[PDB]
Amino acid sequence: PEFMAQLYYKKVRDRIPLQIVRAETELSAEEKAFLNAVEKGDYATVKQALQEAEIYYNVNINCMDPLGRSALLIAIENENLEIMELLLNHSVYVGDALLYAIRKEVVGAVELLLSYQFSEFTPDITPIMLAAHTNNYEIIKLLVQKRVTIPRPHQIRCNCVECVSSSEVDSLRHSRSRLNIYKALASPSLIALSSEDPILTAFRLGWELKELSKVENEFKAEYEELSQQCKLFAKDLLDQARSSRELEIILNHRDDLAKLKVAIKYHQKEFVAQPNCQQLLATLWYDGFPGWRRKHWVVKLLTCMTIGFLFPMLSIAYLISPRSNLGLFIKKPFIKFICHTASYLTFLFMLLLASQHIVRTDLHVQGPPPTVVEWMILPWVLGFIWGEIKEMWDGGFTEYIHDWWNLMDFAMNSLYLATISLKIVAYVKYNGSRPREEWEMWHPTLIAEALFAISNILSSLRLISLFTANSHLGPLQISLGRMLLDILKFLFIYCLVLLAFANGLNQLYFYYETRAIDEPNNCKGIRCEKQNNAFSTLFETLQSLFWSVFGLLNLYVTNVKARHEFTEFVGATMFGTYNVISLVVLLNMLIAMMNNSYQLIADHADIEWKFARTKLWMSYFDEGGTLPPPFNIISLIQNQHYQEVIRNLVKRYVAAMIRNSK
Amino acid sequence: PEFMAQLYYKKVRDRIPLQIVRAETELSAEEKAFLNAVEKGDYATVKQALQEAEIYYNVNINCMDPLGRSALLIAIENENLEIMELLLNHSVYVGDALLYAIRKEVVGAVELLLSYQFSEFTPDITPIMLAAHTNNYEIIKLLVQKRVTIPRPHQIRCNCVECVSSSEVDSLRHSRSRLNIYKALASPSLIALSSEDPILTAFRLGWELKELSKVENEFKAEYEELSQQCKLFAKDLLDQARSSRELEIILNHRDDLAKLKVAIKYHQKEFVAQPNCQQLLATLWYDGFPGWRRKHWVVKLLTCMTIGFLFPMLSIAYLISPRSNLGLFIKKPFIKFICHTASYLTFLFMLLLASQHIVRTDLHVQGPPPTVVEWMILPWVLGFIWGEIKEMWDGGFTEYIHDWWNLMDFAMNSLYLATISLKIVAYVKYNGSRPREEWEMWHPTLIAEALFAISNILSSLRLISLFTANSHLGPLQISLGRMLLDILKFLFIYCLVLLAFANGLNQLYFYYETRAIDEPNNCKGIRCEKQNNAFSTLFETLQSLFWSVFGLLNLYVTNVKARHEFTEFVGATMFGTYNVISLVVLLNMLIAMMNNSYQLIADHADIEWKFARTKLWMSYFDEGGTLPPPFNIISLIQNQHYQEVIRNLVKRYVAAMIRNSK
Ligand SMILES: CC(C)CCC[C@@H](C)[C@H]1CC[C@H]2[C@@H]3CC=C4C[C@@H](OC(=O)CCC(=O)O)CC[C@]4(C)[C@H]3CC[C@]12C
Ligand SMILES: CC(C)CCC[C@@H](C)[C@H]1CC[C@H]2[C@@H]3CC=C4C[C@@H](OC(=O)CCC(=O)O)CC[C@]4(C)[C@H]3CC[C@]12C
Ligand SMILES: CC(C)[C@@]12C[C@@H](OC(=O)CO)[C@@](C)(O1)[C@@H]1CC[C@@H](C)[C@H]1[C@@H]2OC(=O)/C=C/c1ccccc1
Ligand SMILES: CC(C)[C@@]12C[C@@H](OC(=O)CO)[C@@](C)(O1)[C@@H]1CC[C@@H](C)[C@H]1[C@@H]2OC(=O)/C=C/c1ccccc1
Ligand SMILES: [Zn+2]
Ligand SMILES: [Zn+2]
Repeated sequence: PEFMAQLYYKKVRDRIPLQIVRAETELSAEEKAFLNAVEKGDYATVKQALQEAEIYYNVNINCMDPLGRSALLIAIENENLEIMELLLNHSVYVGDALLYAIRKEVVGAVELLLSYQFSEFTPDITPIMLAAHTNNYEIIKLLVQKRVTIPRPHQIRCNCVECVSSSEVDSLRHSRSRLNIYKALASPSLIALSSEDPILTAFRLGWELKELSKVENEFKAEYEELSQQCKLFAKDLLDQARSSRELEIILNHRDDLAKLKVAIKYHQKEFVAQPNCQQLLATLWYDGFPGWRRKHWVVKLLTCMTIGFLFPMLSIAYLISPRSNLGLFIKKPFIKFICHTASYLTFLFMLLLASQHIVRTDLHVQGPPPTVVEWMILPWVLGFIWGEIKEMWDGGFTEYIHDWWNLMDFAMNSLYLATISLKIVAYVKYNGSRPREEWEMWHPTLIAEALFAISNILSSLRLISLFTANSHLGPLQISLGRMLLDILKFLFIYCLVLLAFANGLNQLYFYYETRAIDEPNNCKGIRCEKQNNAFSTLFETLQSLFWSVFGLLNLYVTNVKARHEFTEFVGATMFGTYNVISLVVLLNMLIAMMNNSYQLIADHADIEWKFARTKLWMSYFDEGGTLPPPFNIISLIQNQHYQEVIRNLVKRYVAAMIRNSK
Repeated sequence: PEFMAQLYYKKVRDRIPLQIVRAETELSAEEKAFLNAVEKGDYATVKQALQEAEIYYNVNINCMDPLGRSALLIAIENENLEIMELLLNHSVYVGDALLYAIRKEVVGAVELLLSYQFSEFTPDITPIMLAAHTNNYEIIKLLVQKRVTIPRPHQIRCNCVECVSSSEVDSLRHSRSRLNIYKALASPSLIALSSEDPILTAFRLGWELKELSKVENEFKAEYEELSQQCKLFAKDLLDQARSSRELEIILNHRDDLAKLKVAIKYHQKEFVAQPNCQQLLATLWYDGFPGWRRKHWVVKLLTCMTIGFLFPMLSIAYLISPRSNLGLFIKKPFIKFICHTASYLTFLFMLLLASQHIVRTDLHVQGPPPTVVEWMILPWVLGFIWGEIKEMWDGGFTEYIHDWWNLMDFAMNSLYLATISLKIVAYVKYNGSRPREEWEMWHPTLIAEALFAISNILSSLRLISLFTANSHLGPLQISLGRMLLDILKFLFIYCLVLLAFANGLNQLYFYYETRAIDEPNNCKGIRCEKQNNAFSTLFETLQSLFWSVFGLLNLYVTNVKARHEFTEFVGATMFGTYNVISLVVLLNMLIAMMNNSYQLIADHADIEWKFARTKLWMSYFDEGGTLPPPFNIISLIQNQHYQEVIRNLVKRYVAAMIRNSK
């Protein structure tokens, strides 16, 4: 019989003889009696046993069970306060007994041990850290009353001698100690009890823990859980506000919604999207419309279009006399938003009018003067450039870059400046009226028109950022922008496959490159009626494979004039393999990946959209940037009140979490 | 070492010194003894302590624990009735102790406190409101027996001085109080106990709470949960009916299925789809077919086709003598449905015959007389118009608009009237027989034919509303109609992207617009053999991008006669970016969004379909609208019985929920 040998033992028949491999020194019969007495609760028996153990040495006071728990730990686990006290009086080893009492979360034993080998706890654990890991307000309060400390963690990217030495001598212990310290600090009970500003402490700690999660590639999930715990603590403190006065004291605290800007800076999405914060925000947003929420959608539409049609009137009123019954009407955030959206929509309307023929120049004049539509477009372009440079001046490139729409605006304005410069060059370097079919490939007028059309696409696509303000379009934009990332990752794999097959196809077909004269209509490439030279060059092959993704590459492009049937079959099979790999493997990768990411989105989409809409709204609360283009180019008592409100909220939160335990 | 400073404290080294930041005034040692005695249960100790506290002032009767719970609250939490009574006799502060007793849900303590700082409850909470939030029948009954009140909530869109003042002084408190009142009113135990009509109260309250959820944009989920709680209460009351007499007493109550029409009006889908309600409905529906359920599908098919083939016979019998053995056969809802479906199918068959050549006119006569097929079509068209105007007359535009199929019928009838009017105009304004290739672009005959073909599409698509009557097609229609909404939202984003890229492409290519004479077959646009001028105008560009979505736009359209290689590459790259953005980004948005919405559908699809089928069935229970086109154009004891049935159902429901607690 063929047996499975060397399963449990190295020795080289039909049975597995089981013995205790790691045998450990057992206790005496009287020691076992001592531990049985301390487990059972026989106070007199334990008293007699250790009283006689005091006389001689035959009995051990610090006798340790095979499971590692001495008599004191069994007394702790059974909450035998009297046996605990009797053991402590007679000098039982009291190492790490406080930690077991704290983890059991019994206040009496913790008080008793606070008033006077193998461990279940890593050596770095202290009583305050372990109590904070249990989030027990009573025990944490007991330990903080007898003034304790928690070691201060270093910066994430620290290079001091301590850090470089601990992480090189013992990396596992150093990482564990760091995580334990952060678990203690991120404790809602410890923040509530011992933080001067619990809400700011939760903000900063959640931020730093998210950053650690990024940096500490392993142990990422624990740091993410700690960050979420801090965020939920801050949001649950905000949940405890009972009046609008408390909420405005919290949100306006600075150390006009200062604490809310701090929350937006730290990406405290849950805190910001808290319903009372959002209700206060919507009250500030609809300043001129107290009854906006209770209006009918037709009334809303007529009011919005009325304010939009009058944005030049409101802007001119603000310019002429800002402090007037009409000057400061555009100072309202919602009116300001309507006026800015109207200004931008008129800009896009003029962009549309540019390509029409309402007023038009001859298409055969090289370097023409600007059209009156282009003349009217220019003030908006200058206003957008001025607004973006003002934004970067007021925010720094570190905040300018953080916005993707801001980079898109940068590209838009760069293309518009290039269009103006190319139009100037064409105007001052060409005088005649050469027919357009005679113009060179890189004529500045042709390049100016191309750049202007790209600018038009970008400007019109800039409207998707206004979706955030809508209850229905906002979450859609959040989901779309969040799956753009897996689109990018799939784009990486797709471009690698594309480049591989372009290499192969071009290596095959680059011999049969025909000259453009030899083609039917003197047309070379795949943008002809008769597609030809699809894989003759690398750039063309890349275009051909891209367009094959959409079925716009015909099959006859895989055929050569020489009619080399083996080469034409190998090219057709490379093309077919590319079509299989891309169209029905990687595209379905994209579909499945999008479905997964979209489920993960739809879980949190409401909070994400509310945070984005709060950012959008806050962008209109400030005085700077009131006028839309083209018109933009022409203390101690506060801390006392915050501390009282925080006192009340911490009390309410502590009571709430204590009840939620029960 | 770089430390993370200012984590817990503002002060600007390697340790975090933890102190109690919000220190609160502790109690005396004797006060702590008093609270320890009241927690422990030492009746004699507490009695002695407060008896001696009566003499001097050294002890405080109203001593309050750091956790905010005084001695009375600890007695309540431990259900110490005797200590509670002794404390109440000696004048302990009794503020908000009833609320803690109610939340603990102990009847003895509530009775004791009903017979004689920091709070865990918001100040607006009253005993009856809190008891209703706990849904405890015993406690609610105790509090209602001692006559109490709940403040009456205002209308959703209220503008009185009270509302405008409370919401401006304290919006958070006002919103909280409104939600608390609605949480109390939506309590199944309070509705069962104190509502004259529990089922109608649940209907109205669920409706109003859904409307509040709509209006109160924040706190939407709480109002939605309250609405669902009301709906489930009504459905669970209906679940308690044990005989068909009780069910017919409930459903026919009016204050012929009056309560069921009220349930349909309030969108009480769960109540309507309750199996016994549906069984009664199916009994009323198959009036002429008692054994319909137990028949074989072939027998059903033969019977249905027999009744359908005889719809003119049944309609004429109803016309000649409505009160006869054959006149009132079409008065049965299922027979009526079969006859209406047959009438409409014959109408669609004649619409199909219209485009055939069984009988046909010369295609070169402008303004021809109607074909005999069109002559036969006319009575159905008149009947449909008459039926829709009768429906709007009997239902008001407010109910007419609520149906989407009703708007589709409006469009159908408008197009049919336009077709008749255009045919009349062509007949009375053209006499000759001009060849059809000579006709003008806007010839009334051509427009009449176009409108008639659109009407044919709409009429044939109107059959999808009959899917509701089928067990398999009905849920499919429900799912399809529910994902049409995310289709619409994606249509918004898609049209924005479409317009952006159409702007760019037209701005690029509008210079190279060739004249239609210069094209191969004198054909301009993308509906030619040689597609050309794809992006020459804005409307054409919009069509070209739309058709590129389906691959019907060829690539050579991105090429100009002038052979401007940079412009042709920029156009091809705009076209490629549009194809990437739309075809493999937004379409996959649609796929993932549809999958999510379809999961949410499939959860409730059965209830949704049963509600829709009940509406369809109820549309055939009424005498008005018996004849299908073209033939349609030629009390106190009841309340007593309802109250007895409601008494029995409320008793059964109360017992059921009490047991479900255990
Ligand atoms: C999509 C095609 C047909 C091009 C149409 C372009 C514009 C006419 C549309 C596209 C996106 C729309 C915007 C989408 C988002 C909104 C939200 C809308 O209502 C709100 O919810 C904001 C007010 C609030 O926060 O209460 C105000 C208008 C606005 C900017 C819309 C204005 C009209 C816009 C610019
Ligand atoms: C799909 C193509 C081939 C065109 C065929 C058109 C009609 C012949 C079909 C399409 C939808 C069918 C309807 C789909 C729904 C039903 C349910 C069917 O059986 C039922 O469940 C209703 C009776 C009941 O409630 O018990 C009765 C016929 C009817 C109207 C069908 C009649 C035949 C219809 C009109
Ligand atoms: C959109 C634009 C950036 C494109 C579109 C081409 O334009 C043309 O070929 C006409 O000249 C061009 C020049 O630039 C490149 C040639 C090779 C490939 C990288 C193409 C680029 O395409 C993608 O980067 C991504 C494509 C994709 C995404 C998802 C699913 C399937 C495909
Ligand atoms: C269907 C009909 C309403 C269309 C179809 C066009 O007809 C033609 O172009 C021939 O003349 C036309 C005239 O009217 C419009 C031109 C531009 C675009 C809005 C088209 C419309 O199309 C959609 O509204 C939506 C399209 C879509 C939806 C989902 C996924 C992908 C695309
Ligand atoms: Zn064997
Ligand atoms: Zn360091």
